[PDB]
Amino acid sequence: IWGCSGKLICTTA
Repeated sequence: IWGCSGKLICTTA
């Protein structure tokens, strides 16, 4: 149970 650099990176351009 993670949001992350590890689970799935937060794509924000």
